[PDB]
Amino acid sequence: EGLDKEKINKIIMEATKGSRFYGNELKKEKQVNQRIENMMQQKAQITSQQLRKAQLQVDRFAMELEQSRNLSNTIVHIDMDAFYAAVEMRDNPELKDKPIAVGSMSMLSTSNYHARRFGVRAAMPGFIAKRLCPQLIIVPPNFDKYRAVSKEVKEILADYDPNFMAMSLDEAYLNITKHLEERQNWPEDKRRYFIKNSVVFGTSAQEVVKEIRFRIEQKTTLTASAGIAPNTMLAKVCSDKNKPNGQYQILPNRQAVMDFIKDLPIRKVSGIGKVTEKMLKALGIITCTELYQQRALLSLLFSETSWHYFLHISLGLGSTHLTRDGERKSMSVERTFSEINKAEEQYSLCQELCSELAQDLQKERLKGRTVTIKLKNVNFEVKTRASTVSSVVSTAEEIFAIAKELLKTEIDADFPHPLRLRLMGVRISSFPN
DNA sequence: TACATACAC
DNA sequence: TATGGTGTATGTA
Ligand SMILES: Nc1ccn([C@H]2C[C@H](O)[C@@H](COP(=O)(O)NP(=O)(O)OP(=O)(O)O)O2)c(=O)n1
Ligand SMILES: [Mg+2]
Ligand SMILES: [Mg+2]
Ligand SMILES: [Mg+2]
Repeated sequence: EGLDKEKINKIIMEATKGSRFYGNELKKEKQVNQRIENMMQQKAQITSQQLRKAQLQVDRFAMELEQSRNLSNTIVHIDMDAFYAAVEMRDNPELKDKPIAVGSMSMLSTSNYHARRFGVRAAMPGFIAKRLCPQLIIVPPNFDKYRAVSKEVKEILADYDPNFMAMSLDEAYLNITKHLEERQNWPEDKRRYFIKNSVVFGTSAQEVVKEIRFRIEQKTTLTASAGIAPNTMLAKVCSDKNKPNGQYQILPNRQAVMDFIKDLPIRKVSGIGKVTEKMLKALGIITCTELYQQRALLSLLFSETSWHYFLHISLGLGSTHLTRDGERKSMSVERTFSEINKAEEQYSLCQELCSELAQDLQKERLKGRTVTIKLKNVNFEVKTRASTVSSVVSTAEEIFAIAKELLKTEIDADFPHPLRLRLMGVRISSFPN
């Protein structure tokens, strides 16, 4: 079963239009459309002489990148399929051959592929999703299970790269280069696994990943998809290609890299989001070769780091070694609620959040100098207000002391109107080096 | 240092 | 009735 690609957007708009949420989404779209219009004003003021001057600067840098292109590493991205929903499907048979999503009626974490055919997706509210699919089954989340399932897969992955990078519970990057070296001359004993009556996997990168996905399915009863490529950026993209329950390899030769990139929409790259797509689209840029073609223009319209990034993407480049993410930069907590307008209640809720945050800091023995409150009113508009201090702070009292005054300032500023808020949050940052 | 925006899960 | 939460990067002032 399923729905129509056009029936869907009609039901969403019909369900969402008029809400305070939609009002804020319009306010954001206008703010983006204006930011596009400003970029187009600059494109008109760009001279053919400037374009030539930049083109010569870009290609000089592009040659520096191209000559340092590293194809000697083998990078695997593993990504669980419909992760949360797959777990709930695994442990309740009644949800076999049925559309489901994990979450509440207010919000969904994810949805299984059956339900995806109706247009129900991650980050969608349940009440909207039920309009799209009345038979939809919303099952409450069990994060503790998901963490436990994750732990099972992370244990398998550690055989192939002990320094693998877990991006989240369902997701990881592996550098299997060093494993492939050792494995080249392994006996069938060291790469044989029994079915839950046994099987052997080859010496190749494709085979190594078939073993990983198999061992995962055997240990957890859940499928994963995987991507294989000479860098992280490519690997991530490939893992999505034959999803669910499939692989893809970009072989480690320059030509194959380029063939894959040629007509690849830039959205699919990790870091190109909804906005960057819409901005670049207005410059006629959709695919990665179009992104290469316009590289000069981009070096005049965007900041150094952004066009440097776009160039890496346009040449099929990316990170080839996994850096153990070291010290953290911020710790935070925030919560949504039904409207709170009484000041005394807002101080109480601030104090609560500061306590929870101090508790989380205690766990990692951390102290910081910057305390930042986050306030979101009933029309979904967001303010952050910060304050940095000489001496590091950490206790619930110390953090609350600072956040109290920031919140006071904001209540005082709108006076005599009360703050009609729907979410508050507190963040700490500026830990010592 | 302060604030907003964009992005990822 | 209803649109969640944590963390990093970065552009600007
Ligand atoms: N916005 C989001 C995105 C994901 N998640 C959770 C639910 C997902 O199952 C899990 C992993 O994210 P994900 O890999 O992007 N999606 P999911 O594994 O469900 O489907 P696939 O597209 O990978 O098959 O994080 C969330 O709670 N909020
Ligand atoms: Mg996934
Ligand atoms: Mg994921
Ligand atoms: Mg993207």
